[PDB]
Amino acid sequence: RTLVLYDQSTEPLEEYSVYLKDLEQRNYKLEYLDINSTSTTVDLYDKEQRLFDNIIVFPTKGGKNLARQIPVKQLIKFFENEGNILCMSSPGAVPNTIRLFLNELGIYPSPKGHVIRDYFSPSSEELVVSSNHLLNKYVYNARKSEDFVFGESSAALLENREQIVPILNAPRTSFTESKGKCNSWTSGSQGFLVVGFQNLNNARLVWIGSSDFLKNKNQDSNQEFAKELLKWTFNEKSVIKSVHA
Amino acid sequence: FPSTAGKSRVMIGKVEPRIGIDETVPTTITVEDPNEVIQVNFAIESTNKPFQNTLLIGLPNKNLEMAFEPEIKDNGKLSMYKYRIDLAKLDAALLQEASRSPEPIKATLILASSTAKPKENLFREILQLNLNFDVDHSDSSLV
Amino acid sequence: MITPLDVPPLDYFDEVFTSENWMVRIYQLKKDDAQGRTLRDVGELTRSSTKTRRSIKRPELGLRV
Ligand SMILES: *[C@@H]1O[C@H](CO)[C@@H](O)[C@H](O)[C@H]1NC(C)=O
Repeated sequence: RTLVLYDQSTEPLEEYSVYLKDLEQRNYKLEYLDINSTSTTVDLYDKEQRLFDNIIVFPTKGGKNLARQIPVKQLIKFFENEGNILCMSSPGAVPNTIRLFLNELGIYPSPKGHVIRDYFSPSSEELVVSSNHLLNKYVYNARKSEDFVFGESSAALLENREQIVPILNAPRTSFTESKGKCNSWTSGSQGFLVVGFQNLNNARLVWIGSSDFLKNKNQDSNQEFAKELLKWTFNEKSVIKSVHA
Repeated sequence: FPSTAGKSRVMIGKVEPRIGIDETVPTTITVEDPNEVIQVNFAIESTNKPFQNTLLIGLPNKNLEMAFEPEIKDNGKLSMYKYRIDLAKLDAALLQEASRSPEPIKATLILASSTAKPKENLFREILQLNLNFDVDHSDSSLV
Repeated sequence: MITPLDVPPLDYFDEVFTSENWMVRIYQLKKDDAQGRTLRDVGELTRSSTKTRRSIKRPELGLRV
């Protein structure tokens, strides 16, 4: 019922098991397709119906591979029909296909070279983000202060849509530092680090603005945020039903 | 010694220059001077050699800031920056949120050079201005 | 005389029926887009697809509430 569209070229799949396995602890039939090697095309529908109800797209430098497996129009068709999506795009792997899809959805990620730099931070090593920036209590409500880790992050701008669902936020002193001279993409708390989107058919997409988040090394800091993120992204955390009106 | 000037919308409104915080690289304070259409406020703050320099104007408690970048001149052995805020070119959601909620629009300044020792960079609220106008919501905000 | 260029496309309505002598024409309002974008942008995307702005530029939006 679930796909896993990874790319062994940039970030192998081995280092994404601690959460993937957890999915199989619950009821989740997982299928895998390494765009980097495979040449055939995936099959999303059975008889004008949905073969797969979830999708996952780990980091990928971009190219004809995922463009052929899942083009923008096919993604939008699979979304309009109730189907959940999870995307990630660090400043090293920004798949143009996913970027254009999101832009179609109001979420404007940052381009290749731009990286979120942020002084006044707990550790110089990486972008540690405090638990104070969480915005939605129906996605993950922090109990005690925790610090999430983003190695190479990438913010995103947002339109004012009723459908968009901010989840995290960048530190107020953080800016996107392009190597080439350009305007700073995001600046401060107007640049988002984790975003969600709920379709008008109650379908759900979630964009994580980094590749070092869902990894295995950072499990201890991120264990309790990532699980609830996946739950919400897969319509298993906050679903509402109306009866006998 | 940067002088940030909010030209005007109308009249002149006022400034509550409160800091009420710990000693985070404090230096001289802002001095206001109405001398032209632009009513300029001159401040002399420390760590005057930063790589990133911005002015955030808004309400941090609601995440509605706006970033302004200054223009640097090379007078020599000096540090002057002019932030030109136009009160009629400010984001709609900001004026309306300032009106709806009686919370002052705070203007914070950030200088940091990416390599200075921790606590050598400045993140201090150098101004806190207030307005009393007629902000209409018949075309309401996205907020 | 009418030429094909004189008539711009319809982005918000679908044609569901036209009589045999084109005397009565019945259109239907299409439901708002699921992704919550303007139907005009959907239209321009499907129609003028062969030539799109492949350059990346800050969209110059306003402050997110
Ligand atoms: C996939 O990546 C591997 C490197 O891990 C490489 O052997 C191969 O060239 C790539 N696939 C294609 C079709 O180039």
